[PDB]
Amino acid sequence: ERRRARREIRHLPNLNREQRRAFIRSLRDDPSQSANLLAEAKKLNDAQPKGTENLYFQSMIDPNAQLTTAQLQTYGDLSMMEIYRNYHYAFTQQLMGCWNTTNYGGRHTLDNNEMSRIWTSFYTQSLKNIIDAQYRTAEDAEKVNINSVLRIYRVYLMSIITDTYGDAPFSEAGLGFLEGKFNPKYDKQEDIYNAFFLELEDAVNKIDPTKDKVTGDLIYAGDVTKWQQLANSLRLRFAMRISSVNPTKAQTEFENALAANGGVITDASSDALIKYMTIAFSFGQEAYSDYRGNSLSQLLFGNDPANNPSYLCSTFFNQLYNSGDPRTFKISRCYYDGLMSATSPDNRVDITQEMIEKGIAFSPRDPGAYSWEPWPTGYDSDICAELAVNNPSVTATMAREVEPKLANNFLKSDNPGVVMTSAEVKFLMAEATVKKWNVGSVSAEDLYKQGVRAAIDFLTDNYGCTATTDAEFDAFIQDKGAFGHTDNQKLEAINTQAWILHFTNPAECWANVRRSGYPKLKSPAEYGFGQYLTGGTEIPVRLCYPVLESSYNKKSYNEAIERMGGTDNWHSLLWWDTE
Amino acid sequence: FNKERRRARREIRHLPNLNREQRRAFIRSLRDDPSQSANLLAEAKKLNDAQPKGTENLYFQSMIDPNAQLTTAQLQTYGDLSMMEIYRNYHYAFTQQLMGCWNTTNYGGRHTLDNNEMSRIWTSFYTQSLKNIIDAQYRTAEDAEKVNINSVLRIYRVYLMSIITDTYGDAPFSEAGLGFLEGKFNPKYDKQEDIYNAFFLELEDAVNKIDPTKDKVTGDLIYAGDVTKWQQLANSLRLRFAMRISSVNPTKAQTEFENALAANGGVITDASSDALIKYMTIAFSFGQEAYSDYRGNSLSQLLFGNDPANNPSYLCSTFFNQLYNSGDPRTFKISRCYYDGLMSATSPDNRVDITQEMIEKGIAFSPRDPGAYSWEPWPTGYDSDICAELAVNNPSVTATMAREVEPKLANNFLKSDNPGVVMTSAEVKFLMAEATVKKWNVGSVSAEDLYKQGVRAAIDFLTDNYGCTATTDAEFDAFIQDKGAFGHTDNQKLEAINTQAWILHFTNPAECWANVRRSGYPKLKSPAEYGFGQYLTGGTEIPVRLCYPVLESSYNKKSYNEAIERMGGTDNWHSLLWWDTE
Repeated sequence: ERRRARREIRHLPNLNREQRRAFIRSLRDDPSQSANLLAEAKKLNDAQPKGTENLYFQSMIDPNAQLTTAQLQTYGDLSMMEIYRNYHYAFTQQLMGCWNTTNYGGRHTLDNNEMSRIWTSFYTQSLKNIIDAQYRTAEDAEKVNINSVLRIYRVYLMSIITDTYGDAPFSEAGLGFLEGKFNPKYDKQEDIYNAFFLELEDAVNKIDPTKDKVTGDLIYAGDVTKWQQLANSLRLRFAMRISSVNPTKAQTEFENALAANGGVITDASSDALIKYMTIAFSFGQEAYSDYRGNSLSQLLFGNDPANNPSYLCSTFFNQLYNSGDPRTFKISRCYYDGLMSATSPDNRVDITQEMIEKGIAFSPRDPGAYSWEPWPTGYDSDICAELAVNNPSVTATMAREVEPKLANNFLKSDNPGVVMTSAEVKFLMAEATVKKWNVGSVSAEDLYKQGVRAAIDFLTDNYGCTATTDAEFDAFIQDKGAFGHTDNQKLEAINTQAWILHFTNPAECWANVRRSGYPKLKSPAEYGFGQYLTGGTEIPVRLCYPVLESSYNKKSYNEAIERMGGTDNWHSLLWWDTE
Repeated sequence: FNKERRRARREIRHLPNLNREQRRAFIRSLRDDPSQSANLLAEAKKLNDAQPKGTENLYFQSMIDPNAQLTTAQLQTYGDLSMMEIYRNYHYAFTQQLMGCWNTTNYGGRHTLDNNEMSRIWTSFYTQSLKNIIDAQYRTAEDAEKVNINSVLRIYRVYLMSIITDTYGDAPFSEAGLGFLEGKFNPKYDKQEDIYNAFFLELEDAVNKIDPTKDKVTGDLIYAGDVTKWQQLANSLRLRFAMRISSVNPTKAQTEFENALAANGGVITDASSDALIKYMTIAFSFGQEAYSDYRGNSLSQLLFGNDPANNPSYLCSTFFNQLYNSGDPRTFKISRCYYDGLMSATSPDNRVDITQEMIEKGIAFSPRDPGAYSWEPWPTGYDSDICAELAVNNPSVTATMAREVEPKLANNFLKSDNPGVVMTSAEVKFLMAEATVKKWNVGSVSAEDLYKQGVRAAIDFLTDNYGCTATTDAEFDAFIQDKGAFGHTDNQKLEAINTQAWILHFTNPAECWANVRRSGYPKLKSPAEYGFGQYLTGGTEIPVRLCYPVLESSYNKKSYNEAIERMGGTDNWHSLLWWDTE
């Protein structure tokens, strides 16, 4: 029955290759559905008469160009990036004060449309296109590289979805075009993570530099050996992610990845960074269909950049400042923005050094706080007094300017899109070593210090920040940057430093904070804003599914929320988030 | 040709990093506004500097070619599920063809201003198809080996822009799509009068530039690339727009109309040249993936409904009574009364047709007055023998009909593979009939014969494209000789013509609303006159346009302010469009 059905599907004249491969894979995965799958395939065949402009001969965007589009969308999609400014950067307590960040994430405002942005953007565009391109190139010896790269990036995009929402479509995602199935079930997160390891393992073993050239790669320019390092490093990320919920599997998967073909990312020259270019910052209509620039950087600059810049949260600024971290004023500056352009961070007046010379206190925003509440004590700026002689609109008394802001280096359209770094690999190795897994002979303390060093150099290499010297590094690492002398101290140190590193990777930052428990963040209620937390006191640990799904993918959604006790609650812990 | 302009053009032709469509756009902007030469030159240099190695980012991998951009634009026209909501929400209520469905009554039927619902054509076209078409047009412009795809793109650009301006009025056109091309994300809103001037010029030039010995058009879902039929479409659009402006500028309208009839290729004279976008059968879904799938007719999906059991497409009384009371043979081709208790959620299968039962028992049909919900007012029902027998074997079936006595849109119009109507030969006949009544020099056929030909073509249009039962010659003759007749005075003839065009445009809600507004026919009354005045939060008169997205006020403020100043300082959906005059 199964073999008869496969032959008939191979011989349907009007299916395209990705449709055929999808049906054949579904036959393998679920042989009982042979009769059903065969009938759906015939229906699809009958509906697609010859010479299909009306389908596929149009926007015959090839698999490599889907890779390009998917990489661009990851940080280039201006509608999707709103989720990070609204929610993630507040939940990780790194930014606070901008109206958007304080209102939504800082004060626990449930807003289903704002929460839906990752779901909507990926399942309508890049994850759907990657899945179609993966099936187009599947089981084809002459395309194993583009196929493997697509499989790796499919896993990466899916990891953002499941780490945001929990159970979600994966195995059945994208099957409307491929099989006429528009109502995908939500795979269990545990099964999704199982599939991650299997996919990454297989992709690593199918890559073969003698086969097809990967032409649309904005991360590694087609270097498939680096793609194996990325895949194996992602296995380490996902192995560490499940280390609380399934310690035994976690250790096995972590050790398997270290021994796999290609190795992992051991050095910054194999960092996985999406390349973006310089385009104008616009919030007009046409900008929402241009993914060529980093739109996260655009948003952190702001649609209201003079009055709602990216102010830093006190949790993050004080960690940096009070520890003597050399990145404190690489990541943040105090600026007077009275002469700043409306569309770019030009003509800002850096008052950071003046504040330091005069001993003025920096006033970062507590979780829950707006820039105007509490209103900070300022000071008289000599720099701005001198500016005011030829620029009469300039004031010389600073007020909210003493609230640290994201530095200009992180407000550039050509800022990279961070996927994964060697610094993270070090931190994952350091934590695997503290947990006593078999990961080599290198000590956890040497790996930690290598990670901190890599994370500092990361800002110098990719964002133009001032270098840190060996002596500056040694002063920091030998004092408040030190590793610690208990296991809990060492885990705190490692994951407090990963948190700093992941500032430019908000999806991973939020995942590792929730997974590791570090740093130990307090609810805005503890800072006095508890009366404002309409969506509950505790910092949300996931986001809710779109209302759309509850009405138009009802059976699948109902299955998912019944696994959580019958409700879709953003205080409900994800499967891998355990004590 | 002015000193600053020519110096700037030369420097731009020399900038090494602009691609071809970017260079052509800057050149065209210099022609259109020579005073901006210094500005344009500076934005060109900025753009050049930002594109050093570029290529892959720019275009060179994701290179959807110009023919594919045509296909995508045609698919989006009716396949974009988010955009099609605007027609069910507003147009079909404003034209009083559908009423009763919650969406149609709440938004259009009760004049609810909702920015997000009004924005859908604006956002869909300016982020996707109009932007893509403009970029493809510039990429193929002034190139002798691509004059056919270029001319087709210019024609479809005009068509998409005509939907936008007939919806919102003044709108970006000449400066639209220049974010990628020039770094210009703040386009001015061209005056509608100027937009319509550019329509006639563009369509004329496109018709004259087409040359069958040059490039093959390969992604065309309307005519499979037949460039002579594209000329007929372009010339028929010239007739449409000529008649559109026949009240505001009668002299230009007459000249443009007569010119189009004599242009190369002629107009659409026969149904075999009807301009119809081909859609395929896909499943009806409102899930995530369905919103990026343009292969099916999403208007038909919406008229079936996201809530099809409780909110199907109920007919408005103005439309149903026009059909029923005139003896129109299409009355029960366009509408039926259906019991939907056993109907699937994703397809109109297994409906119980109770129309004949209602007629045999003398049950009054209860179509929805403007303003009414299916449940308000509640209709007079009856005991169905058909459903009583069904209910013995299916306890979920009701034997008592209630809102089932309200006529619904027939299944023929609820199919994924319904065509996307751009323009028909039947409309050309109605335009010819009206141009003859106005005494223009358009041929030797009498206005009455042209009218009768339009009515015949509009009826056969349903047979040919929607599988409706054919109408016989005898049925046609009985209709046309009685209540379907042409009339004796000019006003009677204009009323008959545009009342019949209104019926024809049922499956073309953009054109339907435009011609109702332009012609004044049929004479529609506000929902206030049917007793729903207290619900008309957006004002008592039927809106005559839709408002701009509010975010244009934040991110395109200068241009938006210029446009609303021409309406007195406010974005007024009671403010008549330039071509809508007494």
